[PDB]
Formats: sequence, C-alpha cells, structure tokens
Amino acid sequence: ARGARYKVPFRRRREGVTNYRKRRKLLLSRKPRLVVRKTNKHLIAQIVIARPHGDETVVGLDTRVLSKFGWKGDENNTSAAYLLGLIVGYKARAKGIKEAILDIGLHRPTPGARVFAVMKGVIDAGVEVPHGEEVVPSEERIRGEHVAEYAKRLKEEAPEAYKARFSRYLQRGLPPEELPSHFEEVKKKIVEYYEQKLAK
Amino acid sequence: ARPARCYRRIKGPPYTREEYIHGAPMIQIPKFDMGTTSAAARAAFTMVAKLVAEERGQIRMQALEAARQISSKYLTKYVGDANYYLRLNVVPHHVLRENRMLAMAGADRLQEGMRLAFGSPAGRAARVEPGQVIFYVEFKPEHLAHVKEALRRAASKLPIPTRIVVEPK
Amino acid sequence: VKRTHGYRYKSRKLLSKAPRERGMSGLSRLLYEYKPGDKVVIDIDPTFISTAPHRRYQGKVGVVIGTRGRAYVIETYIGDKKKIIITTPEHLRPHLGG
Amino acid sequence: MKWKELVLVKDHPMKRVYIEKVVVNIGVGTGGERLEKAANLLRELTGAEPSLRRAKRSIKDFGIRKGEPIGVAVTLRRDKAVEFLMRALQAVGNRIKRSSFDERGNVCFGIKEHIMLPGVKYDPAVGIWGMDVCVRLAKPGLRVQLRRRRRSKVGKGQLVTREEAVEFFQKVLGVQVD
RNA sequence: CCCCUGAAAAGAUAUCGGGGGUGCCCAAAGCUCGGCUCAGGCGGGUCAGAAAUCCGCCGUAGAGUGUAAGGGCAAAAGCCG
Ligand SMILES: [Mg+2]
Ligand SMILES: [Mg+2]
Ligand SMILES: [Mg+2]
Ligand SMILES: [Mg+2]
Ligand SMILES: [Mg+2]
Ligand SMILES: [Mg+2]
Repeated sequence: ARGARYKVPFRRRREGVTNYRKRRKLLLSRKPRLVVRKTNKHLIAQIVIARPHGDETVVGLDTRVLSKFGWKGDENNTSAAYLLGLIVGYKARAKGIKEAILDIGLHRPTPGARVFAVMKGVIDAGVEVPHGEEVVPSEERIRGEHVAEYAKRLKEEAPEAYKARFSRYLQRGLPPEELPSHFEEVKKKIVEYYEQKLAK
Repeated sequence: ARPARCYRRIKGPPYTREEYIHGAPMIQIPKFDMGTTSAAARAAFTMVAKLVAEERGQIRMQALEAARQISSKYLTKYVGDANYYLRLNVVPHHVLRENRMLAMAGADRLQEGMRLAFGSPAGRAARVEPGQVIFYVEFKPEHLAHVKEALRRAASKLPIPTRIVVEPK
Repeated sequence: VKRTHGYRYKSRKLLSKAPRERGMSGLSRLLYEYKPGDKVVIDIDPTFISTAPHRRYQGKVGVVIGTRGRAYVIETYIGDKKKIIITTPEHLRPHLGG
Repeated sequence: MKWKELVLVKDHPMKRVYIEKVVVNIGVGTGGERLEKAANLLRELTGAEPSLRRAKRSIKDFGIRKGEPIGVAVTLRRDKAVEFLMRALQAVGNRIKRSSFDERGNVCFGIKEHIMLPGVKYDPAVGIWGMDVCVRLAKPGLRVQLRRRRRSKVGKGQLVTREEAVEFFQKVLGVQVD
C-alpha cells in the first residue's frame, strides 16, 4: 500500500472469503470437504479435495438443480437445502466418496441452519459427515412446516400481505401451505431416481 | 592525551552504537558548516575546493576541530563570511578506547596490566577512506589562492596525508 | 564466555523474515503426500518454530522413511552420523534434483 | 410521521436517506447505585434495555479501573429511535448547531437535564442526569461494510454527506439548524 | 544455565571479550470455542478536562504478548466473553 514494508494480505483474505486458520485446520483432516455456501438466492454444495496447486471439486451444485426434479418451493429454504444435500450426496457416492468433513466457511454454525440441512441431506444420501446431535434442524423445518404455518397465519390475518410475500409461489403454482406434501413428492422422485441409478 | 599515532590506524570494527557503549563521549565540534550556508546565496559560488584524504585511517575529533578553526578563521579574515561556504564533511562516529588504570570507572579498571583489557571511552574519531572528501569549500574564482592557503593550513593539523582538488560546481 | 547452547542459540538470521514474507504462509506444503522413499528438503518455517527441527538440519536433503500420525520420519546425515528427523510437512519441501 | 416514511429521497430510489440509528449515552464516574439509577433512567426514558459500558483503560485521576462499568448506552432503531428522537429534539428546543454535524452523516447533541424531555417527572431517588444523543444517518447499501462475508468498502457516492444530513434534519425532521 | 554480538552467508568455534538476564512468577499469566482489534490521530457529543463513557473516519502494528535478548504473531499468538 504505502511503502515496501507493507505486507498485502492474501487475495482471498482481503476479498473476505477464506478464513485461512479454519482452512488449515480443515486441511489437516486429509478428508474431502463438504463445502456449503449461502447466497441471497441459492445454496451451493460441493465435495472438494484439496491439492497443492488448487482444490479439486468432485461434485458441485447449486439449488438450480432442483428444477430438474420439479421443485416449486423456494430456492434456498431448509427443504431446498435438504434436497440439494441429497442430490450432492448421491452424486458423491456415485463418484466414490464415502466420508466428508463439513466446511461452512465464514457462516455461523447455529443449530437448525441451512448448512446443517444440507449436511443432513448428504448423510441421508449415504455419505458420513461427523456432526453433533443438536445442530441438524427438526424434521418439521426440513419438510417446511414452518413456511406452511407462516403462510396459513398470513392468509388468515392479512391476505394481501400473504399474496405480496408469497407471490412467486403462486406464480409457480404451489401455495406455501402445500409445501410439505410437495417436498415429500420431490424427495421421493430424487430418491427413486438415484437409487435406480445406483442399482443399475 | 595520547599521541594521535596511537589511534591513526584502523585496527578493528567500528564502535558507534551509543546505546551499548557506556559513558560514550559527546561530540565537541560546535558547528560543521561555515560561511554562507543558504543555497540561494551559494548559487553565486562556482568553484569547489576539496581537501581529500590520501590514506585510510582515523582522524580524531580534536584534530578535525583544530583544522576547522584554522581554515574558518583564515577564510573569515581574508575572504569574509559572505563569500564562501565551508563544510567539514565527516562526522566522528567512531568511539576510541584506552586501557588504563584510573579513578572511579568500574571495578575492572582497578586490575593492572592486560587483565580485563577492554578499555573505556577516550574520545571520538572519523574513519576515512582514500579519496574521501574531508573539507568542502564553495567559493568565487577570485579567492582561489586564499582558499588553497586555508586548505593547506587545515591539512597541517590532520594525521593523514591529503590533497587539494579544485573543480567547477 | 563459552558459547551457550539453547535449542535455538544462533538463530537470529535463520529465524528472521523479510517484510514481504510476514504473517501466515501458504498452505500448499501441507498438501504434499510423501511416500516412503521420497526425497525432501528441510526448510524451516519460522512461524511454526515449536515443531521445527534444529538449525543444523536447515537445507539438508532427507529420505522419507514413514509416517507417524501426521509427521514424517526422515533419515538424514549430519556429516557422517545417521539422524532421524520427525517433522510435519510445513517444514519440508519436495526435492526436485533427485 | 413514522420511521418508514421519515426518508429524504433524491432523484434515485437507492439514494434515499433514513435514520440508521439513535444512540443514547450516559457516562457516570464509577458508582454502583449511581450507575443503576442511570441504567433505570435510560430504560424508562427510551423503552429499551440499556447496556453497561466498561472502562477501557484505568485512569487513576478519575478513579476508574479498566473493565469496570462506567457507562450506560442504548441503541435505538426504527420506531423507538424516531419517538425518542422527537422527544429529545423537543427537549433540546428543536435547535441544533450546524457545527455539531460531522462530515459523515453523524450528528450528536447533549441534553443537560432530562427533565426537559416531555413525559418525565422529577424524582428524588434518581436525581437529575444528562445524556448524549447521537443520530447516525445512512443510505441503502451500508451493509457492504458491516456484513461478515465479502466485507468491502462502500463507494463514495452512496455515503451520507454533511450537507445531506443537514438538509435531512431541516426538511424532514423540521429542526432549526444554525 | 539462557539471548544478541564477536562468528569470517553449511556445521563448530575462545579470551578476567562486549550488551544483558537466570535460581522465578501465575488456578489463571494453564486448555479450548467464539467475538473483536491495538498504539496513535482526526471530526461530533451534558457534567467531561490532555485523559472517563458515546457516534463515526483513518490507522502494517508505530500496541500487546508475565520476566533478559533475539525471533514469531492481526477474522491472531493480542483484547473480551
Ligand atoms: Mg584488529
Ligand atoms: Mg564448549
Ligand atoms: Mg510449548
Ligand atoms: Mg555457521
Ligand atoms: Mg518464557
Ligand atoms: Mg483465538
């Protein structure tokens, strides 16, 4: 910056995306990393193997893949996080990965978070990811019953606020009060697809 | 004081870190630039005379001071302070040591001979190289004889051979 | 006085770093998987000095003999005596000269 | 006149200025009971839970040690901030010095005695206290500096200037700025 | 016994050589997780002041890190919980 004695930080540190202390602790594991990242619209899930010249991503997907199975919920709610985790876990199991270590980056590990929803989906697909028993969200939140209850109360109380706050659901054709059943159908579709693929 | 031949020769590393030297002497030279020191008035002066060392050695602070007084007094008396700029170009950074039994100067100075022979500070000197510029004079070309005489008188007080080099600015 | 011999007793220049080298170092040295028979160079990292080998092994070429948990066992020589350096990968570099 | 429509709007939707927050501070010397009185006074005055502020450095001329609480401050946002801001401006007199505005959308004013606030009664068990009230104004997009991931610097055009803050206070809050 | 220099860019290296320290201290000054950023400067702010708490801008470490010297350390090895 000013003078030769200024030490410019690492590029990823100064862009604010890599905590190198946590990255070094993760790299000590020598296991594949289940990288989970959040955006304002989507959730990114990757299975990464670190190499000296650059990381190798075995499988990488955001929540745009759920449209292939017919998702009509939000892109990055807890149910979408679970379905993305299921797909990424099945793909990783196909490509030969059987264990992974959760990598949430700069996100906080609060219990019931979407990163743990993705981890639960990956675990249910057949990939072992170590975790505490008190961080994975409840099955009600994974099915999306919180979204349904909020939509029901909003419809009862303020219908115009309901339409404004869930317009994209109504454009997609799924009212938010029917989210758990649709989650069940999509999860059945994904499970049947990848299990038939695994059998074949 | 000892004869200057005792400290003329460079025989060891420089001894200048005053944060590690105990009781280091002060530099007694009161000023280093003589005459018309402001560059706006030095723009008039076009001749440069340089008293330059011929050998490698050490010049004591007192020797540098004596040369400075003799040259500055001659230049003031015969050229006037408004017609010259004189700079003593070297600073006596080196600290000289002497090994001698003495007064209250440590309990290891009370042992005689070469036992605990690391001396106490005894003065200051400037370590010079061949071709090093000891005295730098800026002057108008009419005063060349007086400037050479002042440089000769200054050279008479120094412990090493020197020479005068005249050139244009 | 005779020379004192701490574990790091003449290591000012060897453990100093330039201003452009300050702070954390890159993590690529962690990701080299050395097999038995590989050749490595002992290049001490000053930021992890507690696990670094002695200063007498800096710049020496060793042969990986095995792995102990997360460190590597390296067979090297100091003059003519065989020495065993058990050190983590952050103080090692692969030897490219064979 | 509520928080959501207390906005000063320019010719761009994303350059709307609003009250980011209002912070109320009482700095008392040391006292346990004195600080408890100050904390309760802040709680009643603002409706929000105060936070105790510990001394950062031990200064023996003030008789304060580092880590001990000597302040009570509360951060107000949205509706509570606007209500107390109106009350505090009424207490000060609907008047703010032009030199009180810093060059980055911050304006702080002192309330010498809290009885001047509307709706406050003198109590002998609390005494009479003073406060610093600091209003921080912002434009949309300030989260780029305060978020955790990909934290960066907000561009110069999207930052609140002193002129915009004074114009906001005049035209929107109806305060006399001199 | 320990650090820097001597020590001559591998290793080793002495003098009643130079500059210093050691015979402790700490249930937290030890372990870990998380949050935060220091010295210092500047603008605004009741008592309040050079210096208290508060709002903001700058700030490569100019702070701190028990204790010598040297080395290391900034989403930390510092500060707080
Ligand atoms: Mg010699
Ligand atoms: Mg010996
Ligand atoms: Mg240790
Ligand atoms: Mg050597
Ligand atoms: Mg210690
Ligand atoms: Mg830490």
